[PDB]
Amino acid sequence: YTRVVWCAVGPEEQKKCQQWSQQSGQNVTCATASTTDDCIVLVLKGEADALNLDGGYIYTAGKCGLVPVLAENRKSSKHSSLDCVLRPTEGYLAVAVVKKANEGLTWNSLKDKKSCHTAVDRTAGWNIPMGLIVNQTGSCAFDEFFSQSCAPGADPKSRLCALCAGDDQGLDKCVPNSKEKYYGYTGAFRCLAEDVGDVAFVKNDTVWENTNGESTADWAKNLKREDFRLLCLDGTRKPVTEAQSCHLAVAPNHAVVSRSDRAAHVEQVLLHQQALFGKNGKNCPDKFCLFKSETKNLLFNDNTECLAKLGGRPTYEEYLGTEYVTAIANLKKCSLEACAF
Ligand SMILES: *[C@@H]1O[C@H](CO)[C@@H](O[C@@H]2O[C@H](CO)[C@@H](O[C@@H]3O[C@H](CO)[C@@H](O[C@H]4O[C@H](CO)[C@@H](O[C@H]5O[C@H](CO)[C@@H](O[C@H]6O[C@H](CO)[C@@H](O)[C@H](O)[C@@H]6O)[C@H](O)[C@@H]5O)[C@H](O)[C@@H]4O)[C@H](O)[C@@H]3O)[C@H](O)[C@H]2NC(C)=O)[C@H](O)[C@H]1NC(C)=O
Ligand SMILES: *[C@@H]1O[C@H](CO)[C@@H](O[C@@H]2O[C@H](CO)[C@@H](O[C@@H]3O[C@H](CO)[C@@H](O)[C@H](O)[C@@H]3O)[C@H](O)[C@H]2NC(C)=O)[C@H](O)[C@H]1NC(C)=O
Ligand SMILES: *[C@@H]1O[C@H](CO)[C@@H](O)[C@H](O)[C@H]1NC(C)=O
Ligand SMILES: OC[C@H]1O[C@@H](O)[C@@H](O)[C@@H](O)[C@@H]1O
Ligand SMILES: [Fe+3]
Ligand SMILES: [Zn+2]
Ligand SMILES: [Zn+2]
Repeated sequence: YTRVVWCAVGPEEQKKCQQWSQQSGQNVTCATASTTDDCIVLVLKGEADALNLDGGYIYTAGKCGLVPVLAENRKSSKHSSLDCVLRPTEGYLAVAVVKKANEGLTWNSLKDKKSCHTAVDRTAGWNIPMGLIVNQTGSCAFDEFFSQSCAPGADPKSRLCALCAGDDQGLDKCVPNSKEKYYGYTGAFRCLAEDVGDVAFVKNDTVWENTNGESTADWAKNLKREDFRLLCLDGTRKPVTEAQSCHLAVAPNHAVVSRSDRAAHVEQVLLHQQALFGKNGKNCPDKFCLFKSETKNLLFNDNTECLAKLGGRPTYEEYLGTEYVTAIANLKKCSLEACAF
């Protein structure tokens, strides 16, 4: 009864959740799903209590009645005096990244190039870029803009999946979990880094966390920030240090969602779990760090300082903000009220 059930997406997050469970003395327990969507369903059904979601997915969840509870918060210079849990959430930047070596490639020369997406329905990896591409294009046939792509979640036999690779064996191609080589913020960036795609739609933080020896993963080891560039909307290319004047949009933080009739009990049990396994907990270094998964963003983004109270009891539209909610609406008519389930 004072026990939360977490939904994990893919085998790798189940292994992280079970590990969390053991350390929690069953205060927390796990359910597994092959995708975020089924995870949401499990939550509607009541078979699981919560998960942490990217904005794009929250939108979905919110039509189905789920509610944002706590948000991911990361480090900052502004607001310093404030404790992380109470500090407001700053947001994150969706940027388009390309190889410097790849000269002359601008936002305007994107037609027919190869693209790398975090996964379909996500904010930075999908909703923003295609939103804009649709708008500028007048067409809804965004499935034809890029000659080939890796957009996890799309029809595997489509070209949107042409660039995805599956796991060790090439099984599970294009599934939207971390089983797919190019899935998620990291996969997407790995996709470009290895020159599979010409372009990767990921957040700003991702370029910085995988270059200049920040990641140590064999494909990330030798990567150098200066070999990358950002695509601006004025069709101009800037270094990755100019994110603030060359981004596609600022996204709302990933956050934990739950059923409204459970939000209270999830919030409660969670803040206490963060006291223990969070950035500065009784047991982080030593036994288990909720926000570490080694460059993999499992359960939570790896750069999370803490999970923050929301303050102002946000309904999801409010949490996502009117700007973003519209950009999502206009995109969805291509392919306005429901529970997609
Ligand atoms: C775009 O997104 C990026 C990514 O989030 C933002 O860059 C981060 O922004 C914050 C605040 O602006 C930076 O501020 C610092 O926060 C640091 C903690 O991350 C603190 O810095 C200490 O520790 C850092 C690493 O954790 C490290 O940062 C830098 O320095 C070295 C080399 O210069 C590198 O990291 C090394 O240290 C770690 C130790 O944990 C080690 O494991 C590694 O092997 C490296 O040897 C790294 O390249 C990085 O450049 C410093 O060593 C420092 O001692 C500090 O408290 C400070 O407040 C933060 O550093 C940025 N993160 C990164 C990866 O650099 C950026 O804000 C965004 N920009 C826009 C426009 O939005
Ligand atoms: C794709 O194209 C659509 C069609 O225009 C874009 O929608 C438009 O976006 C702006 C800002 O989000 C809306 O303006 C707002 O209107 C209210 C009053 O209605 C105003 O008070 C606010 O301050 C704000 O300016 C505009 O109304 C809106 N139109 C529609 C139909 O929603 C959409 O944003 C584009 N998508 C992307 C990804 O850019
Ligand atoms: C299990 O939850 C109860 C309620 O707070 C608490 O006494 C106990 O510390 C929890 N176990 C752990 C290790 O968090
Ligand atoms: O999610 C909190 C906050 O995120 C910002 O980026 C905006 O979208 C706001 O409208 C919203 O309230
Ligand atoms: Fe995201
Ligand atoms: Zn801006
Ligand atoms: Zn309100």
